[PDB]
Amino acid sequence: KSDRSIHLACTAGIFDAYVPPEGDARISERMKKTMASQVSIRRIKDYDANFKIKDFPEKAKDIFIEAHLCLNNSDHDRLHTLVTEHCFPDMTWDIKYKTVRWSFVESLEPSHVVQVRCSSMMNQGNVYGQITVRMHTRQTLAIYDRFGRLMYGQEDVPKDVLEYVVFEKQLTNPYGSWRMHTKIVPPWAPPKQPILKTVMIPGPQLKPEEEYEE
Amino acid sequence: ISRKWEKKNKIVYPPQLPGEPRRPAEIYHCRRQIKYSKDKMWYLAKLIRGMSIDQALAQLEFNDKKGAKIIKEVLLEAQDMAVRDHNVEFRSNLYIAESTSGRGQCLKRIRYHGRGRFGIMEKVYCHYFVKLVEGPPPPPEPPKTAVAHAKEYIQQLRSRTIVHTL
Amino acid sequence: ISHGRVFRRMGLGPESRIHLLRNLLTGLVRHERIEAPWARVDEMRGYAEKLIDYGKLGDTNERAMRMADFWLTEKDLIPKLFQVLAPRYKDQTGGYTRMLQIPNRSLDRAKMAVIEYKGNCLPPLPLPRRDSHLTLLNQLLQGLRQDLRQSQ
Amino acid sequence: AAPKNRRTIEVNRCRRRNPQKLIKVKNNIDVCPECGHLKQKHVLCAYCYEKVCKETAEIRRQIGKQEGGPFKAPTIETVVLYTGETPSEQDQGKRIIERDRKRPSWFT
Amino acid sequence: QLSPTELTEMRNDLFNKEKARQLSLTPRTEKIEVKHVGKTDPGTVFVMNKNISTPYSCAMHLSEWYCRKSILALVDGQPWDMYKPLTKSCEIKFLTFKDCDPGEVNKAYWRSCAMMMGCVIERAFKDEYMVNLVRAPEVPVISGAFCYDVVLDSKLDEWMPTKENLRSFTKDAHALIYKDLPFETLEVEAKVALEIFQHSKYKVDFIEEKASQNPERIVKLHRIGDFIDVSEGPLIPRTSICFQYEVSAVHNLQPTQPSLIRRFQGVSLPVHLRAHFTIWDKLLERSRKMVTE
Ligand SMILES: [Zn+2]
Repeated sequence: KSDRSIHLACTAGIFDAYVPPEGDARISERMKKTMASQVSIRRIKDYDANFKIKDFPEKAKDIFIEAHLCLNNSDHDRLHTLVTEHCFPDMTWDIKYKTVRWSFVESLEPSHVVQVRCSSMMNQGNVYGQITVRMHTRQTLAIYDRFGRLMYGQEDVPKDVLEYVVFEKQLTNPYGSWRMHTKIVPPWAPPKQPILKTVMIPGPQLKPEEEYEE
Repeated sequence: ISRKWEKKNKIVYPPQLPGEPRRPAEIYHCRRQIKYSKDKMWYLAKLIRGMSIDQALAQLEFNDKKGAKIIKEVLLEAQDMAVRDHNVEFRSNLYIAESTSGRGQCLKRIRYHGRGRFGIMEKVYCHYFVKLVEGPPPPPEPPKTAVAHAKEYIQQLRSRTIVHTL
Repeated sequence: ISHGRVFRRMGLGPESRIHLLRNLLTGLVRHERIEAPWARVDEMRGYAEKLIDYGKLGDTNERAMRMADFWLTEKDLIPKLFQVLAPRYKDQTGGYTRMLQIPNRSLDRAKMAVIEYKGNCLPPLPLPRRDSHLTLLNQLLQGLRQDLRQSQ
Repeated sequence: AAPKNRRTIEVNRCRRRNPQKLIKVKNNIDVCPECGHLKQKHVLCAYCYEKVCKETAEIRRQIGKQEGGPFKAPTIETVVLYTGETPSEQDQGKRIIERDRKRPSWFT
Repeated sequence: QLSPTELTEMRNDLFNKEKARQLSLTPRTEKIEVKHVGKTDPGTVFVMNKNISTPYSCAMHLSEWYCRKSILALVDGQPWDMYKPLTKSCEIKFLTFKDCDPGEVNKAYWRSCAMMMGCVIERAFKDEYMVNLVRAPEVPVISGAFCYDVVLDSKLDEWMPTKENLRSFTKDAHALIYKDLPFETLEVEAKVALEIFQHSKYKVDFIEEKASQNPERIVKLHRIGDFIDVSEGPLIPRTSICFQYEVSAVHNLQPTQPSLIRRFQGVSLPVHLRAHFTIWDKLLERSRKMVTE
């Protein structure tokens, strides 16, 4: 029952997550969702009156590109600087003993600020703001083994990608910044590129007294 | 103490050029502080040196030793970490490169003898070290042939020089 | 030198060997399938064949009654022997038991053996079965046997 | 009688790594095909025998439950019946032992 | 007229070009789902590469026991080679020599031994003399000797082989067994099959009949090293599966005109079913006896 409590700089959820509209990638209530977005916008503006939504998306793509370059060169300090504590471990622990070759080629269309949401005051005296941004870019990816053998992707071939990246800033923090919190992938998303190796999924392991049922 | 076997298991390599051999996978595993003698554990390791993973599992399953059971568990979980984390394709595509027993940290107990005499028991412990390499097991070295013996003798005879002169 | 010695030196003596084999035989008659060390199972297998011979000799015979009285220590198996087992093997001549090797005891690594009376109601043991007649060598030998039948 | 001198590690290695002291490789290991598990050619399969042992143990437990006490071994033969079948006309005067499971495929 | 070395080299070139054409027809990796429905290790799901992975690859995923004992594969109930690529999601079942009904495995072994004999024939006779290969008749297992029909030279209509010649055939076949070549399989169009075997009228007729019975006119070619032949079905993975081999007898068929057909008969037994010396001798004598289809 010590008076020192854990001082978190982020949350681990999305406040009213943007549900993906069907056919957004296939094609090359609005007033209510808009009005909620700008209610959250005047909350960010009140906590910091120097924020521009029209100026966000270039900073968002900058944060994304530099975070993935820090992922390329294993710069965990700058990755902490640009990436929230909820997004860091599911960024790094699947690549902890692997080599990742990532690059940014171009953007097909400019990124779009598509959702803005805010927290309540009660969150331990802290108020957080999240902004969801559509990105649709062309990237390259080549993840290597512990031994240097190739596992995923191709070295030179670029491919299209569409993500719903959600950034979060702690507004009450005097030194808070906009960092990547997560990314929504749609449930209707196209299936990912197949892996380069073969996988055996085992069946049930049967005790002697048990009989296999189909 | 030292845990360089685990650090060997977590060493990492640079990416591979597309015009060189595949550099087959290497998996390091060990069990520490096994209540068993390192000599008998050496006998079991020397039994399973150089075999395939399935062959080693068969021999350890049908051996009659507590160390055989322990090494079978170690090999099973080493194969599990092999095709779970080190990107080994087939779970049967492994062989034992290194199989070693080491001395553990033992304890001293008193052994009461006759008269007023005593001895010092050792509660002996041991480690087991294993290394798994992806690939078929390497072929055993063939025995030397009479042709090879004759060639070696003739090489010695032709390598003879006149000693202690110009 | 142990030339022509057909019996094993078991237990604490000859009396203890007989008592051990009697306990194993009583267990075999009660449960119809027991497991025990291999040597004891072999000796008690021989005694079980001879016990079924006495049971087929029958309950009205005083010698067979005395033999069953000695070799069955629980006294309910004597009706079970004389009116279950001998009626079961009345048709058969002398192959009353089945002995198979089961691998090793998990404590002292002892060579184990399961022994059952034939017939039973228990689930059958995973018996060693010969190769099917549809295998390659078996079809070649069947063709050979056919050709010899046509020849002679 | 005591050792006159200490035996060296070379002599000790020769003695302890003589090929008689080494563990011989077993050749009589084959896949039991009813379950795909390793067995020895002269030995019953451990997995199948273990299955048979647990089913037999449950049979004997039900026999004891019907039996109710020692020194009451029956005069009649016994059969085992599972769920979903009637006693056959050859199993008339035999003690029926009921089991609350489907009849295993390896049991006829 | 081309030399036999040139004919072999061009046939291997055509085989490799067609195989590369199929591998280019499947350029990108694609994941298929194979459900092992065998009695042992039941209901096991494999994620394999389309037109690249093999039943041998599935067995290597499972254990080396399946690799060493599995001879044929049931893919959706049809017999499949161990080294033949899988083309679709299916169910697999490995077949050994010692099953309840090993008849398909026996047929595959029998065809493989006949094809190896024909290779030994073709690379055994002399260059001044001509060798033409007719077919390997699908003779049943119970007959006792695998048979292979050869047209030999007009200068050799009168020549009968001797025991040393038969032992030389056996030694060449054992050299193949030692060499341990995999049985490469290719499902190929009839036009490419005719282009491969265009300098053999009997092979042309064989390919034409296979393309007639099959509506899409695809036939099966098999290769051990350099020798290519048209097969009647699935084959065993490797020549090292054969342990005991013998070229027992050579006979001449009844119609001498228009050409002399010579039936070469041998007998074999694999490693998993090797017989004793005396049993093998009796099988040798029955294989030396005539076999009619
Ligand atoms: Zn089994």
